[PDB]
Amino acid sequence: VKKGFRAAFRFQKELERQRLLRCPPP
Amino acid sequence: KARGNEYQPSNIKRKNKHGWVRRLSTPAGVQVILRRMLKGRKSLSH
Amino acid sequence: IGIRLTLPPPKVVDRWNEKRAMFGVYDNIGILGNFEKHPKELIRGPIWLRGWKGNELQRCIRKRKMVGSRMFADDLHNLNKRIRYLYKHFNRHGKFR
Amino acid sequence: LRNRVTDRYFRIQEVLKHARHFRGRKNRCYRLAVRTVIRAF
Amino acid sequence: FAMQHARKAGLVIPPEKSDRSIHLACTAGIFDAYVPPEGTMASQVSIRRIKDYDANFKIKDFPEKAKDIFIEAHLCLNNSDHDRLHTLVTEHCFPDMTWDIKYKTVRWSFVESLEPSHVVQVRCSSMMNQGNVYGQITVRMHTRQTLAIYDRFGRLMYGQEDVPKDVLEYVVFEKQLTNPYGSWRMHTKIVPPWAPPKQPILKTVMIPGPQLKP
Amino acid sequence: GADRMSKWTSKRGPRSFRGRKGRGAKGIGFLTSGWRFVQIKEMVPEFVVPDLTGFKLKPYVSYLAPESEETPLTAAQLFSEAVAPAIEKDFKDGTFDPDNLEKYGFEPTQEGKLFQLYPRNFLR
Amino acid sequence: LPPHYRYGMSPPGSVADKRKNPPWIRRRPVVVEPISDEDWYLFCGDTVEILEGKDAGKQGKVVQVIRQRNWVVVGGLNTHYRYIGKTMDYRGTMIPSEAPLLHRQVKLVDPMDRKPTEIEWRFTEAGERVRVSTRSGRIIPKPEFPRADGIVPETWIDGPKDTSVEDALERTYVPCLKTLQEEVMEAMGIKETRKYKKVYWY
Amino acid sequence: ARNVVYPLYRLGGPQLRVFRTNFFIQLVRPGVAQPEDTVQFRIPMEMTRVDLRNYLEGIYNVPVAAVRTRVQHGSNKRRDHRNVRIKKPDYKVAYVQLAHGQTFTFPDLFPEDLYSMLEEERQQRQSSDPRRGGVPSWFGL
Amino acid sequence: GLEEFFDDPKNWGQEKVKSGAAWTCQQLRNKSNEDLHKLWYVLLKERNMLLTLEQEAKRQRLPMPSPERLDKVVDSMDALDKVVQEREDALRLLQTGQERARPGAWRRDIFGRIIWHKFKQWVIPWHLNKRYNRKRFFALPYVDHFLRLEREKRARIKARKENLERKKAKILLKKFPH
RNA sequence: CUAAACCUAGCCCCAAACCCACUCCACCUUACUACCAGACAACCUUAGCCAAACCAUUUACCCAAAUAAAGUAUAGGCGAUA
RNA sequence: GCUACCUAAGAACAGCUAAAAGAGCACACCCGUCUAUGUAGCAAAAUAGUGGGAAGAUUUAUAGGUAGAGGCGACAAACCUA
RNA sequence: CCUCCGCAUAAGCCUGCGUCAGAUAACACAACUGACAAUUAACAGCCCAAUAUCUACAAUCAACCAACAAGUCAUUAUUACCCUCACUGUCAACCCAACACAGGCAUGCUCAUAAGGAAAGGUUAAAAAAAGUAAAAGGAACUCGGCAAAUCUUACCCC
Ligand SMILES: [Mg+2]
Ligand SMILES: [Mg+2]
Ligand SMILES: [Mg+2]
Ligand SMILES: [Mg+2]
Ligand SMILES: [Mg+2]
Ligand SMILES: [Mg+2]
Ligand SMILES: [Mg+2]
Ligand SMILES: [Mg+2]
Ligand SMILES: [Mg+2]
Ligand SMILES: [Mg+2]
Ligand SMILES: [Mg+2]
Ligand SMILES: [Mg+2]
Ligand SMILES: [Mg+2]
Ligand SMILES: [Mg+2]
Ligand SMILES: [Mg+2]
Ligand SMILES: [Mg+2]
Ligand SMILES: [Mg+2]
Ligand SMILES: [Mg+2]
Ligand SMILES: [Mg+2]
Ligand SMILES: [Mg+2]
Repeated sequence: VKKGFRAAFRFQKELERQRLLRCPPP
Repeated sequence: KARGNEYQPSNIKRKNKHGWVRRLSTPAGVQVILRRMLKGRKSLSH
Repeated sequence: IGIRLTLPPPKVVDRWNEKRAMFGVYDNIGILGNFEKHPKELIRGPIWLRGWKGNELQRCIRKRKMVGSRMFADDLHNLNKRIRYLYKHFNRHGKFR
Repeated sequence: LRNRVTDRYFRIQEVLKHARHFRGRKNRCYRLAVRTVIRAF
Repeated sequence: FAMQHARKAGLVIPPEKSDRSIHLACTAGIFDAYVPPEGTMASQVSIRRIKDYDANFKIKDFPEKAKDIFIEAHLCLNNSDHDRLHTLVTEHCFPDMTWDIKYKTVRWSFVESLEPSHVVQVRCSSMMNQGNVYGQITVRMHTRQTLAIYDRFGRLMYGQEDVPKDVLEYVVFEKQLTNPYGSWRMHTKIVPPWAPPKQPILKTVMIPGPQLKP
Repeated sequence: GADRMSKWTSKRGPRSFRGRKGRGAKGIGFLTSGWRFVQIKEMVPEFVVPDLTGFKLKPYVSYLAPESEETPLTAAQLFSEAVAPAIEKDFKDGTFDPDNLEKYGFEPTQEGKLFQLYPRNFLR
Repeated sequence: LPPHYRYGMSPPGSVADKRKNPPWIRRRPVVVEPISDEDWYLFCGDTVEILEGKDAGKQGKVVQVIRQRNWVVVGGLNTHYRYIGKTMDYRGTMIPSEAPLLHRQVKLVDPMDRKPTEIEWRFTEAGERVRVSTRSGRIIPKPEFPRADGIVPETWIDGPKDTSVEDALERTYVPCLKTLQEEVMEAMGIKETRKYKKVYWY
Repeated sequence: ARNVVYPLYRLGGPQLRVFRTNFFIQLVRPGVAQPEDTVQFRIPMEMTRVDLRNYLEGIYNVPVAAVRTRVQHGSNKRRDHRNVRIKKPDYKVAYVQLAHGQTFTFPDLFPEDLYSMLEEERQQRQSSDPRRGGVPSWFGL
Repeated sequence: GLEEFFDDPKNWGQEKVKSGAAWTCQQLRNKSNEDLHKLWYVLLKERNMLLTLEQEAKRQRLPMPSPERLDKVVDSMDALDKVVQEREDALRLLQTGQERARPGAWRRDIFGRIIWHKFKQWVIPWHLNKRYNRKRFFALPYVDHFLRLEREKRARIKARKENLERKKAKILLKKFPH
């Protein structure tokens, strides 16, 4: 694994964004 | 006429040309062995 | 892909330990310690650099002259090729001539 | 390796984000879009 | 075919011998089944034998907790809480209860109890069960409940939630006496033949006959 | 071409190597007079086999036997218990000296004995 | 065995263990707390208590113990469920399967008090090894255990291939100082007049 | 004995004698059918016939008529996951021709609870009737 | 004659055969000299019997009844060998004063590596023959340079492992408070 | 779906410390092969690429305290360079 | 260990003419004249046919020797592991 | 229906289509994986105690004749000389050519085989294309050239 966690943080924000668009709550 | 068939295997010739006793007898051949355990090969000779 | 899907574990940063609390101490031993010692002999490191700066060439020539007799044959051989390639490089290659 | 870009994923995605409507392999791959994205701009 | 294939395949092994032994919490099967009618000394010994292992033990109050464990264990099947059900139900009773309900939910409500649950007999194990003993109790139960099982897609397999119907069962409980943490848990059912069959299923089915080769 | 990892063996060579190599078998005789081999009983081993009658020992040991702490013998242990009593018997009763040490038993010179000790001739 | 070998539930050599750990697999190691036998105070069969994790606040007897990964096996405590029957057509009968527990997770118990108590590692002046408890001192004896070598030392019968205790312990040795090969010779009564001649060694 | 040096015998010398031999012999069942007298033995590669003859004659006290020697090559074709050659140990074989009329023949060796609760658990199991329709057979209703 | 190569027929077809404990080296010292000489041939006949079952078990593609019955005679026989050689080597040190019962000497081969070259078994002296003179028990001046090379590698291997266990000691010292 | 992801194995530089050899058998004949009459033995400048815009004199590569004197005395198709 | 040449001891060469042959025809065998095919091909030089030699300066197995500032060479500036 | 192939020795590889189970051009022949079995010496390798000494006269059916390239074989006197036949190779559809390669490969017998093999996966029967068969009349007018094919044919030049 390459060092760093800032990129992985903003990626989780992109993951949950896609999960929101895929299966949004009511 | 057709190449690839150069290697005509002969065990008595192999152990005479590239033999343990030959490389140890000649001073030049000694360099082949102790340069090899330096690398760490299992079969130091053939 | 280069990124990682899952996050890494949160690395705990101990800002108060033996090293960081006692960091920077005994650097001014000469200024207010009646100059009994210099701060250059304090640092722990190789013998070819204890309070001294040098480029790639300077550190190499200081190494072989000081500890080169103790260095390995392979490491010493790579050292001679290094300075020889870097001697000609700084002298012949580059701008400003 | 000591210093490596971690957000290469994002700086190309913003390029492809504008180039989603392109046809063929342009919207999918990167370098095909780089030639067309600046030309389209 | 397991031993024969091991011979032909060549996966020879020695007998697995180790100081460790697999400790169980329930005996498989039963010791004596109460043959019901068409509608003793050994019981009192088995009752007071349970008292020798746990002096604070009653019989008159057992049918109460039996029905209490009954309705709450089935309410756990509705909620699908496997953790509570495991401590309340034996390991022999779990697969026969919880296997077929996979890929489907279940609904089970308790209306009332027409007759009171009554102990039928009490049986007990011998000492030659892994140096342990296990007792068993049988209790008849005549109540009225509703049942409505819905499949993966939420359509009723059979039964209706609104109508209850009378039912008779002879529940079997058992408990581990060697340890003290053992508790009474549902084990098996006698399912006698003379009793009538339950309601059929609204759906129709077939069977494939003997596939006759050429 | 040929392999180096495989152990050298008689099988790989020609007729000469197939005959001269040998698979570790020890010598039994010599070969002269038109390849006429000649063994000798003096070189052939002779297994020394005792009688088993009146033999009550058995190969396996019962667990009822108690444990015994390890006491590996040595030169000091053997001499102080076996030959030492002979010393005090002669020291306290008669006279002796370094000469006539064969009375107690000693190895002055090995040549002249059948079973050599260093270099040992026997085996095991 | 290979380096960085993982000791699971089943022992080495078992079919389940070589399946889970073939020769080619190279998984991460485990950084277990180094505990030497000087400080180790947990043997099999002892009564031990648990107070956290799954099924916390109860007590059970140790079934076995493995010294490599510092795991304890308690019977009927911290038990999940698994099937063992054939999965082809039968569903598989359920059974309770035990789980490991770390040495720090588990705490020994006094037999008289039957409560979780700390442990101290002291010597009795009469010897040789003893385990003692915390603030209110009680000498904890060792539990006892059928070793794998002999299942019953007391209920043992001397078979035909087993020698009697008398024949085993009785001694007939004589410090004769004489060579082994020579001692056998006079026992046979055989003769040999030829002497071994000198030979060179280099 | 294997991996042990023997004494040199020159003319007029002592006789070689073994007291604690190290070789171990394998009486085995053969693959091909040999006659009734012939028996097979698998042994290390250092032994020969003359010492194996005195071996069987002395220790086991059986008369031996003759014996042949044979060597077999362990197949080195097997390869581990690292593609390294895996060789089986070679072994010497000896077909002993026994004495006048012993007529030896290899005898047969093997001619003839948790599983208790598991087996009975599978017979008390009831095959799901197709008329049931995959419904759980537990409930009364 | 040959039935002793197999156990009793009562044990044939049995899944677990009875077997006692193995021999202890201490009590083997306690026995006389002719006793263990007889016991060696007893364990020999026994060991051949157990190993006959091993090959026949692998041939029939089945396991043996008692696997640890095999090594019970193996660890008894070497222990018997341990007790024997413990008697003669103590005798050799008492009488002569040597440890190995095979003459040798530290010698430098052509590769410069010092090894305990054990003396071989010969009949004629070393100065008359021609084979032993070809072994060339000495190294040449150019070999000492190569001796330095593997000496460095031996230091590299030590420095790698010693630095490894140091880095190991650091990581759990970080994890565990101790 | 094919795939993707991980965090370890261990490695690199340092400092300190000088370092290695079954003692069951075999292993210089054809190494890993139990056993026979040979007179068979090492001591030698490194060179060249390259730089000098060619190339031919020449072009540091350590051998014994860090620094400083000092890039000084000096050498050199008195040129590069040393 | 291919090939160029050499060294020790060997092997092969049917049959028909001439009945002497570095003779003529022609198998095994050796070489590769000419044509086609193939060209990632069966093949890092082959297949089919037609051809030169085939008792000799012939062909060939086995073992040894000649090693690059060189060797070998019935000089093609050939051959010396594609 | 083919067989210019086959059998075996030497050389070479080393268990490489024997038994059992398994999965994986067709693989259920397995030549793939795991286990079991195996090739038994007379055949052939593995040799000779020393000193001194002898040894002009080919082979070719070896006789006549006939030569030249001048040739492949022998013992003797003395001393010493008790015992004995062990050890090793023995398989295969196999070797060198990156392959199950139309190639390379010595020796004895068979000269069409008592041995060993299968050119076609099935269909339709287009061109172009490769290897052959037959051809009216002409017979090199094609072509740099009778290249190729067919047939069985002469004479003259350069080197
Ligand atoms: Mg090649
Ligand atoms: Mg050749
Ligand atoms: Mg190779
Ligand atoms: Mg043989
Ligand atoms: Mg001819
Ligand atoms: Mg001619
Ligand atoms: Mg001709
Ligand atoms: Mg030529
Ligand atoms: Mg020319
Ligand atoms: Mg030219
Ligand atoms: Mg013969
Ligand atoms: Mg054969
Ligand atoms: Mg050829
Ligand atoms: Mg045929
Ligand atoms: Mg076709
Ligand atoms: Mg025409
Ligand atoms: Mg014309
Ligand atoms: Mg024209
Ligand atoms: Mg024309
Ligand atoms: Mg033509």
